Amino acid sequence: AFQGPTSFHVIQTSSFTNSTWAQTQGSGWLDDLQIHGWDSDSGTAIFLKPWSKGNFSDKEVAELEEIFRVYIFGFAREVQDFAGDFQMKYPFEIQGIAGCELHSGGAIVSFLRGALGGLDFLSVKNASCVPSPEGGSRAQKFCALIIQYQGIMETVRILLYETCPRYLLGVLNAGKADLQRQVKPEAWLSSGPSPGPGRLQLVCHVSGFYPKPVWVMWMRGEQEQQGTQLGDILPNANWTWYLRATLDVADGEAAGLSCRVKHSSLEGQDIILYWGPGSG
Amino acid sequence: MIQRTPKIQVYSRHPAENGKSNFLNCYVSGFHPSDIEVDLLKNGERIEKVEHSDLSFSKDWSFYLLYYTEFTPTEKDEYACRVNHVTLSQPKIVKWDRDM
Ligand SMILES: CCCCCCCCCCCCCCCCCC/C=C\CCCCCCCC/C=C\CCCCCCCCCCCCCCCCCCC[C@@H](O)[C@@H](CCCCCCCC)C(=O)OC[C@@H]1O[C@@H](O)[C@H](O)[C@@H](O)[C@@H]1O
Repeated sequence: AFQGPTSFHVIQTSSFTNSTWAQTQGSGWLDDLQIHGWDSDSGTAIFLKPWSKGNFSDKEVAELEEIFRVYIFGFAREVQDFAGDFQMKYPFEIQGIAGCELHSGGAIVSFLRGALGGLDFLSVKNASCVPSPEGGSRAQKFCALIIQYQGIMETVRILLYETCPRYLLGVLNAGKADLQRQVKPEAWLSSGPSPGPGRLQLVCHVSGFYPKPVWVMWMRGEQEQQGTQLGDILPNANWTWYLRATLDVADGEAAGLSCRVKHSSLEGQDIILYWGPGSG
Repeated sequence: MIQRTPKIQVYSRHPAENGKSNFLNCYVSGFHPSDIEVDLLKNGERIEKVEHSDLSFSKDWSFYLLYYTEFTPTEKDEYACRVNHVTLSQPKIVKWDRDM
């Protein structure tokens, strides 16, 4: 609504090559914008923005750290133990995403959802381990064999409910600075890969825009063609996105078409690029 | 278990003007497991110091990465992205294409 993130969450990719070889990769986000890096072999963190910490103190921050740091060390130490027990076949990979998010007015819902084998495996709902059917024998086996650790559960709830929005709203503000900033676009037509030799590949780029939401159509005057193939919003390593958008048409009909480009950062002052001639 | 092929897209951060420094981007995504090999070549040679996002996935659990390096294009100079994944028969090479 107010333009920018709406949630913060962590991510964990712990890959298991074998009984004593595990590598875990963690990071912290706000939608696509990663604000937290976890330097692994050490156990620390990597704040990628002054406002990475969030109205939180060098005292509480450094506090979360050990939680995470130890969790990771523990999470692995454990999996390798029950590895035979739960009859795991190496190599496997387990992912995890957890955080909270704002919603249409003032209700903050959190979440923690794990996976295994690139598949759903467990979801936490109303504070309780919920075995995604996607798992099976093992999911129940774990979901249950783990509830019997109130301390773990204890920590899981707090961070997940208490500690999360306290932080979320915290950083969102702490960084509304450039999180709500506005970078205008770019744009440049170009034609390439011919469909049926005699037709044309109208290609209308659009780069550097931020925020992410954006408009782009191969129109002709007041109206549009909609045969316009809206590409994917890929990303630039700088916190802005790219976006192709092809149009399929015949030799003549090309000329006289343009690429309109709305955006929260332009203010009715759209980008228009007409389909010129010869010189590409 | 599942195995998802990685998807490869390549592109420049700004419409390249031969002779003018741009940013070559290679976005691999939707694969799975996360062990992958990515390179960015110049005339078939692995360009050196290249940066790339930190591992990250999506709702369906597939990972994606952003490989990218600064570069200065010309009329000549063929640039491509070479991806190698457990799910690929032989290293996959997608070349950049100023037009594409
Ligand atoms: C004994 C347990 C047996 C378990 C058997 C398991 C059998 C394996 C079969 C396969 C199962 C697949 C299960 C997949 C579960 C996926 C869960 C994923 C969840 C969360 C993602 C976490 C992301 C981590 C990296 C984050 C990097 C962030 C960077 C910077 C932070 C900056 C500040 C911002 C803070 C914002 C916070 C936002 C909310 C995030 C909340 C996320 C949840 C965090 C949970 C932390 C709990 C700590 C627990 C440890 O104390 C414990 C863990 C044990 C393993 C089980 C975990 C299960 C999770 C459901 C632990 O190991 O303690 C060990 C002890 O350590 C010492 O004291 C001593 O040596 C001994 O007592 C122990 O070693």
